[PDB]
Amino acid sequence: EVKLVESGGGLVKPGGSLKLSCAASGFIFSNYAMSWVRQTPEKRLEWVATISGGGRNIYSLDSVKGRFTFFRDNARNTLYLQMSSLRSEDTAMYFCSRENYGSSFTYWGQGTLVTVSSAKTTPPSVYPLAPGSAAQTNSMVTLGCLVKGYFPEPVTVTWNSGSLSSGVHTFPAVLQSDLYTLSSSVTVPSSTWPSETVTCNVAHPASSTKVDKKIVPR
Amino acid sequence: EVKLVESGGGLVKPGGSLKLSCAASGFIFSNYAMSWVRQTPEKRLEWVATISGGGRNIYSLDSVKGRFTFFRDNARNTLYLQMSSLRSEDTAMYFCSRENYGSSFTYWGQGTLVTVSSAKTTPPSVYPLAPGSAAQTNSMVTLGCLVKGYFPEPVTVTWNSGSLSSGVHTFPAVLQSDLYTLSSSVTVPSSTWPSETVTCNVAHPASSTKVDKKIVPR
Amino acid sequence: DVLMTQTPLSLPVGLGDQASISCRSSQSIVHSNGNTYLEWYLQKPGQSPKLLIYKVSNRFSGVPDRFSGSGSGTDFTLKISRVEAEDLGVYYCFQGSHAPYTFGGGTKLEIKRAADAAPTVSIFPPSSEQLTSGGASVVCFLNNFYPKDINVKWKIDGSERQNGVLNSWTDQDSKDSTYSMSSTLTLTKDEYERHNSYTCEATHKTSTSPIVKSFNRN
Amino acid sequence: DVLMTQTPLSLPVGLGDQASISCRSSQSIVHSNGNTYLEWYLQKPGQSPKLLIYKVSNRFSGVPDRFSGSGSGTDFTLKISRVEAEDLGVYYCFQGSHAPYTFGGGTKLEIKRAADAAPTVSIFPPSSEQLTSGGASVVCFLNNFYPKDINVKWKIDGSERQNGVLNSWTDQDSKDSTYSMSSTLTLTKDEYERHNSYTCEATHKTSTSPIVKSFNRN
Amino acid sequence: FDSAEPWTVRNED
Amino acid sequence: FDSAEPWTVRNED
Ligand SMILES: [Cl-]
Ligand SMILES: [Cl-]
Ligand SMILES: [Mg+2]
Repeated sequence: EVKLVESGGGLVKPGGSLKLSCAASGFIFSNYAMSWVRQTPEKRLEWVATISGGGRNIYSLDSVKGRFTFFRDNARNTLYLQMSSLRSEDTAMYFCSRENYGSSFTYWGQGTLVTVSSAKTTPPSVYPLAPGSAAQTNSMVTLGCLVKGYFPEPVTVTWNSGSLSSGVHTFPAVLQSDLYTLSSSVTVPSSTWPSETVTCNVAHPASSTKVDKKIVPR
Repeated sequence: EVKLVESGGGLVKPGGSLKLSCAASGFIFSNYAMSWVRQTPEKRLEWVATISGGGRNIYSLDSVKGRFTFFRDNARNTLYLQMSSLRSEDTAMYFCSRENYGSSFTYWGQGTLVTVSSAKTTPPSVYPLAPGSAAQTNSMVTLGCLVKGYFPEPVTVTWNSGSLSSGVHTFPAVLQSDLYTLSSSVTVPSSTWPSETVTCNVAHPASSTKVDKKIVPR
Repeated sequence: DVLMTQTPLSLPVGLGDQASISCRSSQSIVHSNGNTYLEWYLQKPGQSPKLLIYKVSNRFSGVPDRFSGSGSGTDFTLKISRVEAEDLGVYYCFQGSHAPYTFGGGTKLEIKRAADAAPTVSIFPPSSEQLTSGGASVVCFLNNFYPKDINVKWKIDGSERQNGVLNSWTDQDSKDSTYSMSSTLTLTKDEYERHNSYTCEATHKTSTSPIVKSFNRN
Repeated sequence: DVLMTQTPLSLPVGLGDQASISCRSSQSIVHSNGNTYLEWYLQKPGQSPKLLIYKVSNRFSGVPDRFSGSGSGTDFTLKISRVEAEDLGVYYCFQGSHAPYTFGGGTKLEIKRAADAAPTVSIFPPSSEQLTSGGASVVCFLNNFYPKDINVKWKIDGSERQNGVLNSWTDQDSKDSTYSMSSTLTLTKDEYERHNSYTCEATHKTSTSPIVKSFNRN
Repeated sequence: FDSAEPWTVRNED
Repeated sequence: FDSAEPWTVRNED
């Protein structure tokens, strides 16, 4: 019922600008103050600002004054975060959140990711992971995909277009020299591969990249 | 740790044959009895058989005797169900399950779907669902896609290759005259569409079909 | 054979309240070795069944102590103390004492949501793609409502349409306490083009006036 | 500004057992209206934070009674009377009394699994496609193990290699009390072809000798 | 007391 | 008692 959905996150160079939005539904928007809270790469939570129901009273971090501006459009059930003079320290997942009687952050959205960096947007290269040649007595076989050399986050990974979901481990991306690398493994019955195809589907919206990679025996 | 993965399910004609497999890992396979249990389209659970650790003692439903046979390969960590003379009453999700001290069905697999029917395999038509006339002040917009006229089950649906998950409702299929139809809705901020791309990804493994439909304004 | 009679068929409970589910065997289910292999299983939406309780009253490892089983003779009972949203699903009793082993018919546990919610209603015209193929489906989503009781009708140029309608339904899950449904009206293209206005009309406890969504073919 | 000091940083607890998480503010956090806006949040893996407790001791609606809050002045405690798998995640205290509002550093709740699990280890050679492009990544998955303590090394022709290694880690989730790990070794193609054997070697509590998986470039 | 404190319902009991 | 009952560990206490 109550729903909050943030948008507008993306990669920006230090010094740059970005406008974030937060769409609300399922309640009378202007009856409630709204907050921005961010989560840093180290996973610390940081309150950023709180703005009143009517939109004219605002508390905010001193370190964002003159850089971030907060306002709402009550006619359109939307909350805004206008960012400028962006810094590395502003890199974070940005959440919007609705107050309630007695509590500060009662309802949260799913967040939108802001990356402040000089590093260049780069699409991933996606490679299959298949076993060399060992234990063929195993009832299971583990396959995988390597999603290498992209920037910024995030990427999504699915297997057989979502048909395959149970035996999956997708690992968090690791950053090295301005590029991310990520892997995902899937385990299937050994009697079903290669007789039944296994494909990882990788998407990297920031570069408009989509790759489907079939896992083939060596 | 303990993992059980069934496979082999599919569409078969009445009177036909099908072999199911169940791969086990994470325990000493031959130390445990295994069962087959099936779930009917009416969602009722039905025990089918239990076979001993060593594979030479079997209990089974009288109504499958002379039709189904049960065996295991302990050197390959695999359990089998050989079906023959299949009936409509056999249409069900088949689960394999391992016993433990005190309990019959301690660990379950994901299931594999067996459909017994004369009806022909049929790929879906995928149609985009875009609004005709908005409400300009809505912070949210709802889109969808209609997945119509396929057989057999199942179908999976994702949105933007899994990037969108929070605002999705995917509905159970409805069977009309030997074809299934399903729909899925996604709700996104109105400021992000059509300015940004929304696509439903639809998979129908039985007909080896995989399709993407971009939702475009009318 | 032993018949297992489960009641109630469904059970709406508030969060924090108690649930009690009954199972009656048609005869004694004491195993030859003197134990009673009466078990309880829970199937959460979209998942395989999982073991909760074995030999009448024994909790399987990892099962919260909110779940308890009791009984003797032919009467057995599963109790959930202080129900949580994660408890949603269908509960099944099972006797493994006398072959053929049999399951009760199941009890669906539902949450009595603390607050009501009006559906979000969206109507969608046929896609040009479908119209090309000679068909015309009009789709209506009615999302995130509580309570469950809802009345949906299709009108074409003001007249109730009784033929060509298929409906689908999702129940609650641990993440979402509300219901949703989808309704599709399918006509021929010729039929579709002979009328002007298409209407999805919903009646729900949250208002004495119906929620009406329409579009004009134009 | 008010600092919030949260202890412990992580907390291993068996299912069904109790847990206390402590929070200390660097000064009084009584708001000017006389209330104390001390809140507790839980962030489950891959989800947004959610509200548990507000004004020191009040459970938000829908939150299980297993969670309780106490404290006064500068000293506060979250108690969980009995831990369930679904409780996995990072817990944060927060003060909303004095701007700038501030969060504690978090406490990661982890399940102390009743039984250990050896890692399933798999090693993967570079794909011919990556080689053609001039690179050579070697990947090792170490899946579904417990406890979390594990040593992983790469050997090339028997010599440990340190350079060009990236490691990624997943913690527990509600459906899984084990951990998994991925390691990727990247060389140039030419360097890859100067060596014969590539080895992923893991040391874990479950075995007295290292788990060794290898392939030969041959 | 701050007349410009942003909370609209939070501080109300 | 059935010597051919298939349960291998279930019936053991
Ligand atoms: Cl105001
Ligand atoms: Cl045997
Ligand atoms: Mg203390």
